[PDB]
Amino acid sequence: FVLELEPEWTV
Amino acid sequence: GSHSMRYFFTSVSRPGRGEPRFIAVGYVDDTQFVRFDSDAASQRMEPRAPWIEQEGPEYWDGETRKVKAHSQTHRVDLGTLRGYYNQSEAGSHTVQRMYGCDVGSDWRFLRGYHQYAYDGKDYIALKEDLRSWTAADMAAQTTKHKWEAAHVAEQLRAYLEGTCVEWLRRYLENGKETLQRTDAPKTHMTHHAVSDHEATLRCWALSFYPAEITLTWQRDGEDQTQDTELVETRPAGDGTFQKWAAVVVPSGQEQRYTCHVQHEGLPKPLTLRW
Amino acid sequence: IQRTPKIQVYSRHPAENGKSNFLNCYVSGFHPSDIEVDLLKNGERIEKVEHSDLSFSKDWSFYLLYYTEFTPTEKDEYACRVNHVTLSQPKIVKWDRDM
Repeated sequence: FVLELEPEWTV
Repeated sequence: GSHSMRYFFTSVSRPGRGEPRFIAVGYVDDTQFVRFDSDAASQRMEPRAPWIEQEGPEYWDGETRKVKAHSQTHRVDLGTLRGYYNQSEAGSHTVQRMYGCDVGSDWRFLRGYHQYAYDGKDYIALKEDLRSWTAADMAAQTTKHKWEAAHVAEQLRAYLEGTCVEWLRRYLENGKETLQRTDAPKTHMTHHAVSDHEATLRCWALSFYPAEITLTWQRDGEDQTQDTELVETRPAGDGTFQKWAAVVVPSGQEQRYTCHVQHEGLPKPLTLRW
Repeated sequence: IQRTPKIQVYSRHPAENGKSNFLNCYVSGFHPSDIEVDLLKNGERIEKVEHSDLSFSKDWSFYLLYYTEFTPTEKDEYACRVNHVTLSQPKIVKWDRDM
């Protein structure tokens, strides 16, 4: 079950 | 024993044309169970173990959606990192991400992790407390400040301590037949004569699961590391693993030497002797 | 950061001449990920070869398993051929039953 990666979490 | 769920993501920029090559793999312990490859035709998260196939269309839609979101995040990141490091648009570069949770023998949360690399070097990693960041350089410091302001650690911690472990437990039950089974190493020793005065003893561990294993040589009951070779543990290709350890010995003195095998599947360690 | 691949070539099951088996080439410890791996029978490239999905270790270095069905014999020689940016010449590792 993959993380819900929020769009703001770019480097 | 302990268990883990880990995901590995690699994005490689393709400067001449198009989006990065993106490959995602999911593991429970040493068993791959899902994959995504941007070069593949399906454009779906795909099963790679029988026990995950029972998950319904909603699971596969959800995992496909999230893994695509990962790829787009990495696409943006590659552009940002090129700028941070003052690199041209000509070279190919690499982003790698790994995260996951470990649970103990009681299946309760043991630790979580989330690590990120640019061009094969540490960039930013979540610390053991899941509340702070290790930034390797000033570029990653900028990222750290951004992620602190956005409260990334708190939301990652919720996944790593909660969601990750819950789904790990689920997979361990559904895949019980293979995931909760230990395969003890099948062991033997071979003998190879170099000259009249020198011989190599090789101690073999085959067909074992999980991958964690220890092979050690002793001479007259004392550990020997000199004149030994230990190969990296390697996949057999059927889900099990292989390893060997060898020692060079004076011809005729083979009986002095013993190989010792330690593995989860072995209640007591094995001893082998020529 | 450029790391040269380690190579092991080996069989899935204990090798017996005239009996079907699987030939493996495990490549690890390399960076970047772009790599060319061929399995050879008597110097000639084997065609049906598959490989695992790219993954990596704690130190970020990549690993891949390349594999194909094969029947060893006494006459036939098998090998793995690897090219990578870190290598000036292709690296050829011959298969031996005892390793």
